[PDB]
Amino acid sequence: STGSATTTPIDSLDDAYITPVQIGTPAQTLNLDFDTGSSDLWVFSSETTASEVDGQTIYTPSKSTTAKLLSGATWSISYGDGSSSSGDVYTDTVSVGGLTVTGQAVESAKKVSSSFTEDSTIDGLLGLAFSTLNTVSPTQQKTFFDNAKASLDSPVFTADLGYHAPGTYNFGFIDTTAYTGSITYTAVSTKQGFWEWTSTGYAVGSGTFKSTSIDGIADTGTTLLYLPATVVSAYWAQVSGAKSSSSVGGYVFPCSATLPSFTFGVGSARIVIPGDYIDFGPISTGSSSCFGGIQSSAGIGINIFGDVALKAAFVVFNGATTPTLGFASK
Repeated sequence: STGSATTTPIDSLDDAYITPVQIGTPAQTLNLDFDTGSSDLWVFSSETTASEVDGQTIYTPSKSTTAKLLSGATWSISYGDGSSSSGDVYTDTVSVGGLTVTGQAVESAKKVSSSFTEDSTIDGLLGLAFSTLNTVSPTQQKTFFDNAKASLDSPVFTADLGYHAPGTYNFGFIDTTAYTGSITYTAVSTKQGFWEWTSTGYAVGSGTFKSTSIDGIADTGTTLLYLPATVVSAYWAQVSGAKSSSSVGGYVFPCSATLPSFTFGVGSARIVIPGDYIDFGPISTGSSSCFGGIQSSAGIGINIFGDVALKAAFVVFNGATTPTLGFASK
């Protein structure tokens, strides 16, 4: 089997991407944030504290003839921004782009933090990291991909995120028309539960390539590109007036700037992030200070190849017995 679904930016900055997901019988379609950096499929639901729901579409298990309470199971998760959610668990039928999994754990939120409530466009998350990170207790649950894998034509999914435009998540096949040149594959460590890999270096603008190993995660659920302070300083030094602002919480730059590109290495191959991808717009409405899309990972504990990086590539998440990652230009 295969599946193919379009993923759409939630706003004009590509702060996140939403993908429609069918849950239950009859189908209830929710728009979920596909997150290769976590491993829980959780939704706003009829059980979510009413004051914490503001415009989201909810899953109502009592209206699904295939929903079953997973008795005793609870979940609770925190994210990279200090946002969180928790609740109980159902199993139900879940379909993405024509690919159906029966008995998928659907984690129903009883509580969500303000950041989730405030974002009307995201109805929940669909985790695509390794199932070892799944938070369901006392019986850990599998991701949608893990459940689908054996049935897929090939045990892979691909992320093809757009810049200020829709893109695609495919399951079970590689669309050879969706990228240019060849796909370069690189080793993955699953030891921390992430799609963790090692970039071979970087360049800033038309500058020379610096060969240096940068361990990090391929994370569709993080907006920005988080890299070591040395690398990030080298980038922003090429932008007149750019500075790190403790008050704002990262590098800012004059909105009048033209940003240089940023290149990262995948083995001997190179992925070029155009400068425009690195602009996250005014820090507050009407400001002439703009927020940077490349930020320091210092104090996170890991480097994160988030949407800024991934959207410059066609990315293969190869879930074969020994997982790997593939990157192609597009």
